[PDB]
Order: sequence, then C-alpha cells, then structure tokens
Amino acid sequence: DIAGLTPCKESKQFAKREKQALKKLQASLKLYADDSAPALAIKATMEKTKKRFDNYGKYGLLCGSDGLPHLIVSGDQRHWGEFITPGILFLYIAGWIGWVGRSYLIAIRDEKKPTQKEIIIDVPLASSLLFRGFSWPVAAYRELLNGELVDNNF
Amino acid sequence: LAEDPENLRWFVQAELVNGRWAMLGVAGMLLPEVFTSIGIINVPKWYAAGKEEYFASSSTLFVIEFILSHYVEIRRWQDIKNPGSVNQDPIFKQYSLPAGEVGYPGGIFNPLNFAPTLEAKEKEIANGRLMLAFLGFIIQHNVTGKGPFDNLLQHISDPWHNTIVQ
Amino acid sequence: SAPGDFGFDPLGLGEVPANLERYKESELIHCRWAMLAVPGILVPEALGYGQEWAALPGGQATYLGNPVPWGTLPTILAIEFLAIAFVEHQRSMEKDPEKKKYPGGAFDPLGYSKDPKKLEELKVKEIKNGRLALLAFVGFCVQQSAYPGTGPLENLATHLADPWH
Amino acid sequence: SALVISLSTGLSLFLGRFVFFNFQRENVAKQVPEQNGLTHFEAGDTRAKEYVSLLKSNDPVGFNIVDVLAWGSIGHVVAYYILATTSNGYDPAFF
Ligand SMILES: CC1=C(/C=C/C(C)=C/C=C/C(C)=C\C=C\C=C(C)\C=C\C=C(C)\C=C\C2=C(C)CCCC2(C)C)C(C)(C)CCC1
Repeated sequence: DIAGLTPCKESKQFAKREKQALKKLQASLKLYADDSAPALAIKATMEKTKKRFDNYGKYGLLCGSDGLPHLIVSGDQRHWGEFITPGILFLYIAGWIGWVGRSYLIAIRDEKKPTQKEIIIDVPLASSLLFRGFSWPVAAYRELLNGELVDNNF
Repeated sequence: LAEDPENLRWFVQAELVNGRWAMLGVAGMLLPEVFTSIGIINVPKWYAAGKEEYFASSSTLFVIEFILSHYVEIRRWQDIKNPGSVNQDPIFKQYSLPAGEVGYPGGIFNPLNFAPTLEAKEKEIANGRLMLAFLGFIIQHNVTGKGPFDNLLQHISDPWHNTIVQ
Repeated sequence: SAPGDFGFDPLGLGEVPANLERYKESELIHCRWAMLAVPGILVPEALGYGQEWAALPGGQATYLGNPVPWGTLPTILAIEFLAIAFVEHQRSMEKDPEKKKYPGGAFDPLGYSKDPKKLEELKVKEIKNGRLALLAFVGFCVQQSAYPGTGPLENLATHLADPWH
Repeated sequence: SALVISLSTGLSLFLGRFVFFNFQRENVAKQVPEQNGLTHFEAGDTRAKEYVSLLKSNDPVGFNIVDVLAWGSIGHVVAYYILATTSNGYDPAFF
C-alpha cells in the first residue's frame, strides 16, 4: 500500500517473476529421468520455490517494481512483524548471549589463582549460567540499573 | 561489596499482586460455567447496563475508569518505598507493623507472617499461583475454541483437531 | 512536573518562586482580560443585540485622509507595546531587603533577612486559586483550542470523543 | 497584501535608536580609546561587558521610529517643503 506496490493479492510484475525464471529452469525440454530415480529440479527446487503460488502465506508484502518485495515495517496495515516480531527476538537471544557473557566471567577472579581458566572452559557454555538467560524476567533490566552492577560499580 | 539476597519489600509484592489479580481474572471467567451460558473473549462491553442511553460506543469507558485506577496505584508504590496502609496487608500483609525482620534489610530465605488471625496465608499463596499460570493455560488454549469437559460418551478423546496453521 | 522537587535557591527560589509566579499571578486576571472577552459570550439569554470591532467591515472612523496601513490591529498593537514595556520597567528595579543606594554592604548574616522583596505575606491561598488558573488555561482552554469551529448546539447522549483525531 | 513598509518602517525603528550620541555630551565614540594602539593587556583576552547599561536611551529614543515611520513614510513625507529648486527638486509623490 505505502508506495511500493501492493501485496500478493495482485503484483503482476511479481507474477512475471514467478513464471519465467523458474518455469523455464523448466524448459530443458527434458533431460532424462523418465523413470529415473535421482535428478531433482523436476520435483521441488522448483515446486519448493514454486508451489509458491497465488499463495505464499499471503503475508501482505509490498512488492516494489520488478515485484520484488520491499519491507516497510511501519506498525500499520499488514506490516508489523518484519522487524519487531523478529526484532525483540534478536534482542532476547542476544543479551542472553552476553548476560551469560557477563556471567561465565563474573564468576571468577577468585580463590586460588585464576589466570587463564578461561581458555579451557569448566563447565562449557558455563552451562549452568546459561539458563539464567531465559530465566531473565527482567533480570538486568532492573538489577543492572540497581545494585550489583550498581553506580558504585560504575 | 555486599554479597547476596538483597531484594526486600521488593518484588515479593509484585508476585503476590500477580496472584491476587490472577485469581480475580479467573473469577471473570468462572461465570458461565455451570449454566454453560455465555463464552470467551466476548469483548463484551461487560455487564451492560439496561437501556436508555448508548448505541454504545458511548465514549471510552476504560480510559476514564483507568485514570482513577491510576492514583490508587501510586498510593501503593508510595507505600512500598516508605510504608503506610492501616491494614498493612501485602507489604507484609496484616500482622502489619512487623515484617520488621524484612524492613531492616537482609533476610535471605524468610517465610513470613500474617493477620491478627493466624493461619498464615500460605494457603492463599497456593490458591494464588494456580491462578498464575492458570491464566497461563487459559489464555493459551484459546487459539483453539472455548469449552472444557463435561461429558464423554464422545468428548474426552480429542479424536480430530486443527493443529497450528503450519 | 517542572517540579517534583527541584530545588535549591535564589534563582529557583528567588527568580523562580516569587516572581516567575507573581508574574504568573499578574497573569490570571490578565488571562481574565482574555477569558473576559470570552465570558462576554458566556451568559446565555443576555441581550447583546448587536460593534466591538469584529470581522473587518471597514473603518475606525475611516479617518479623514486614508486609513493608516490597513486596519486596527497594528495601531492598537504598536502603541500597546511601548506603554506596557514601560510598566515591565516599573516592575524591574528595587531589590527587596532594603533599598538606599546602589549600596555596597548587605550580604546576609544569620538570620536571615528579607523575603522575596515580596514573599507571599500569606494569603498564599491566592495560589490555590492561582495554580488552578495556570492549569486551566493550559489543558482546558486547550481542551478547546484544537479543532475549534463551533459553538454549542448540544445533542445528547453523553460526552468526550477520543480517537479521532 | 504585503505590508513591506510594515518592516522597513520597522528596521529603522532600531538604527535611529542609532541617531544616538554622536551629538550629545562629549567627543565622539566615547573616544576611541582602545581600538588603534591596542588594549592592556587585557590578555585573557579581554574586556568590557556590563549587563547594566540598558538605561539611558530606551525611553528617550523610543520616539525615533515614528519620525519617518509616522507621517514621514506613508506620509507624503516632508510635504512642508519648497526651498530652492530650479535644478529641479520635485521629488513629486509616487503616492
Ligand atoms: C522504536 C524504533 C526505533 C527507535 C529508536 C530510538 C529512539 C533509538 C535509541 C535507542 C537508545 C537511546 C539506545 C541507548 C540506550 C542506552 C543504554 C545505556 C543502553 C544500554 C545497555 C547496556 C549497558 C547493555 C548491556 C548488556 C546487556 C543488556 C546484554 C549483555 C550484557 C551487556 C553488557 C551486553 C528504531 C530507531 C530502533 C527504529 C524504529 C523502531
């Protein structure tokens, strides 16, 4: 809707892309597997990109010209989860990479000398620490701002 | 430099507030349930009231209730930093003024107390989780369908269903 | 929230309490000149009949010789600013604590001198009525600034609108 | 529409606030002192700022705007004329 022309429901330019291209990759008249059991353009690789179809999902999806899709990601119409849905996802996953970065680290410096523990890795992935990360509700999001890492630790 | 078990007034309060509202939410269903009666999101516009006026948009009923809700809600944040509620029932709860043991910082496990009566709401705590994570389930199962149970001569088996779309 | 509770002296205190605020107080009655064109509406079934110089149908006399550029608005205006600018000057210059000269020797002791030349003298109730005024011009007057064509011919059923807008 | 001489009226509001002091008190520019030759030395490098000298004119020369601005701009200004003009003078109204 926002400029790049509209979704699947009609994107001719998009249609023409579906067709030539793949459909021709077809257009090797045959090359022969009349029984034959191996060679897989034939089945899917097309059909897996091809039984892509007046359906794709549906997905809206903007299709500029040449009918390749453009992603607006505004908070509108159809398009919201082309950044946020897979955006908070990126955030959540990272940060539970480094929440445990700031963990199978702040667990040593200690006892009897710890000068390169780090290059062998008891327990690997920390693991133990690991799950801390999904079991963050809130986690750093208040504790980083108060106490522990605290302005004094600042 | 101080090692552990900080938290204090803190968010014991948060959970319990979840438990108490979760319990209420479940009551908001509850309603049909024996006379199967009415279902699901409903989006109701709630109970009604009976008509002279409406057609009903009639403004944003929620926005208003909610501005009011809002200085009850402050009252509580207040209390929690420095406390005054005559009953004094979450912060400790009743039996009140003590919880001293939390107030000066540092408890680490503590169980707690409450009420001039007795039986320590450890039994309200349960009735209270279940209702936590009961929404959890309840909300989850919409996506697909309204209803649970009663009878088998057919129902219990879950003989054919939808899936997720993929 | 200009204040929650910031703070400390002579400017916030000094320029800011006293005077921003006495100068906001000079404000409400003066707001009232404006609210006042408006009260002039404001009572129903009053008998305006008909001047009051609204909507530019032509002249103040006209004048003998031309009308001045075009219209009233500039005459009233130019003139008002020099007169009032003179008064903002009368506000300008005393001190409080005492005023003999451009005198050289009065810093503070303990304790503790003079309060904002005027401090409130009590009948800081004027202020409940005052804040309340700042709040209303703000907000409510704004409550119909925004799309404001029409006077009431009030319908039914209730009130408010929400989105919009 | 456009009150063009709304504002040229306007700007020689202020620079007549310039016709100022050349005339009155003392020799002019209050000196030079500092400008050629140069400053003590000074050497921050340096002075002079006073927040207090807004008084003197703001009341006296408030009038100046008017003098062309009034009756002289949109005046038929200096109508009260004639005064040696064979080669020519007038100067006749463009109004
Ligand atoms: C809505 C939106 C938007 C907006 C934006 C903005 C407005 C910006 C900004 C932002 C910002 C303003 C940022 C900053 C912040 C600050 C800070 C300060 C942060 C922080 C943090 C930290 C510190 C972290 C840490 C960590 C973690 C958490 C993980 C692990 C560990 C670590 C260490 C890594 C965008 C654009 C996106 C686009 C569209 C959408």
